[PDB]
Amino acid sequence: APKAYGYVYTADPETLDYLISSKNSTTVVTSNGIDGLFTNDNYGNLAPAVAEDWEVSKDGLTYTYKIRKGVKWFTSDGEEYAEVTAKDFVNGLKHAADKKSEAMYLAENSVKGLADYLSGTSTDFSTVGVKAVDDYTLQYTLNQPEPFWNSKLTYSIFWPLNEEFETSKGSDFAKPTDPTSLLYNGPFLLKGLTAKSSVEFVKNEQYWDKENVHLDTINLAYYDGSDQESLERNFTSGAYSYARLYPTSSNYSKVAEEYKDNIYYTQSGSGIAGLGVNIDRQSYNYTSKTTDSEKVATKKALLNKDFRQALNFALDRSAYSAQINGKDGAALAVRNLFVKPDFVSAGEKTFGDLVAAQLPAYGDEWKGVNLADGQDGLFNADKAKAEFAKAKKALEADGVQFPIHLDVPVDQASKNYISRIQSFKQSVETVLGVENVVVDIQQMTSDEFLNITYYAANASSEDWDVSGGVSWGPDYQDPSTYLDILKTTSSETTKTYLGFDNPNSPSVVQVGLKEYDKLVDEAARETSDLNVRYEKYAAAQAWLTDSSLFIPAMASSGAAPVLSRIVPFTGASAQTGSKGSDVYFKYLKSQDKVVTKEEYEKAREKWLKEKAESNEKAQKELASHVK
Amino acid sequence: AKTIKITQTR
Repeated sequence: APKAYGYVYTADPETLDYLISSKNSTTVVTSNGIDGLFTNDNYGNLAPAVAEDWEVSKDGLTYTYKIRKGVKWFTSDGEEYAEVTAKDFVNGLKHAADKKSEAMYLAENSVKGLADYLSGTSTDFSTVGVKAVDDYTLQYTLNQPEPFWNSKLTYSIFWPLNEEFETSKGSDFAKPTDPTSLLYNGPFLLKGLTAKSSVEFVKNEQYWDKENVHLDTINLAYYDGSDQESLERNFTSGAYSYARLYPTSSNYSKVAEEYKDNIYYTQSGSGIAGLGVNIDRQSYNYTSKTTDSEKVATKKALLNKDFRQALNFALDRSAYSAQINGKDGAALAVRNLFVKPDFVSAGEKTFGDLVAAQLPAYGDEWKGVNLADGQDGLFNADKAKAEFAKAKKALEADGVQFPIHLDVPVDQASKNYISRIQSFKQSVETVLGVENVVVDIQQMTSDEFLNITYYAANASSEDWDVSGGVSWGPDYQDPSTYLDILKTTSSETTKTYLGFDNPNSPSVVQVGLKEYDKLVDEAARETSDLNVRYEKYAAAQAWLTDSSLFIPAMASSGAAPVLSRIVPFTGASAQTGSKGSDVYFKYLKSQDKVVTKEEYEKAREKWLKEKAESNEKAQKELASHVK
Repeated sequence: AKTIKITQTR
């Protein structure tokens, strides 16, 4: 049946608590069942969801939302539980504060009074700027104007939660194998969760917007990457509605000929994939190093910027991308900046344009840098060797003995993650020399890998020197969503990408990240002039690019060959947040036959023309909400 | 949002 959506998921969630988690694995299992104030339509506009109307004050500090009447919470079995009301959003944000949400960075400095409730300086949540004025009138008060505030409302920390239900479940609330431990107000009900097996939804047949829901069921099968041919195999059997293809699969020639008229390439996504550098490694349960001298050498090397730049310039991103995309389409996915270069624009200049204007202050090697997607602007063997020569002399003068050994962990179930890291290893070793740098690939189980990367509890658990196991996707429409998370104080995310969680660590001072904090904070204070705000965030990105503390490699999604039975451009389109069609399947339509590449390309050109129209119409309509 | 890169299914 076309109305039975089938695909895959890649990691069991640690929790169903969408208010507390910053991990996509929670979004994957909850977005289809939980709506907030807005969703995204198929052109990327904010669409009314639980908010039927909204207004903002002239000074931009007070947002008021009329809650749609008659929207119900339902159990996983379709039992009506309660009305959705403004109080559920008050409770949602209170729970996020009380239980110390991993995503608090995007609310703590925006909602008035929240930072003081978070720390305990204020004891009553009534002093926080979220108010149920009445059952269907929800009001937020902010510390400063935020043109991107409404875009935050498609992210999960701003979803509602019924307090009666939360309290009644107690310690059983939001348990990751128990769909009865949440309630659902969205287009689907979460019906099943089986570890390392399946995630299951059914259509919410009492949903207020069920007219825009065109799937009866959703089934996601667990996929750990050990059998990458299973995606196309299950598509062709009719089990899956979609299949991402891997041109390095041994049977790919047969698939390519079979589906010659159907394989098409998606646009690069907004999230960043690359390699984080652990600047403060604590644990060595996964290492090839055998002496303390080797461990000190690696620790000093990673604090040396020239050493990090040598790795950055040595990485052949086309070869890396080709381990999942094949040589022909590899360039499409390459990315040279943490922030997607066209994520925002200031007039005619992209964010990448602004970064490129400022980067050459750090060094002539950045002059003429091409930061655009779709080409490798950073790979340069000559510059990599030059930077390592500078690092070698500084490190030898400090008694460091070479080669520098770098532990990089891999999930031994994901064949093409191993292949990507093997390509990183060959890049660094061929350009800099194994006499100088050795990349020691640490193979481990899926669960062992999760517990030192994606689900690492703390910086001590980041048992690696360099890792590409975790990407970052933007949560709302402002460069802060990328750049704030690497500030010395954003300990939830600094452990994941940089290996530290102590904001005052000596390693953190040594690499100069307190300077990065000041650039980020100076950009954040610009609320008057968006062009100036973006120029200032580009100064922070410029510092980050030069620091090479994160090595960008490719877009974390998209830029891939795919097969589809989904009617092109019927799904939600979202650059940020938790309501895009990667996790949220309202609006999406399915069809009998496999989409042809010509059908997709024609729909895309027509969609691009309608999207520019619809987006401009939406922007012109914003003034009508200033009250 | 943090996402795992070991499998790139989209």
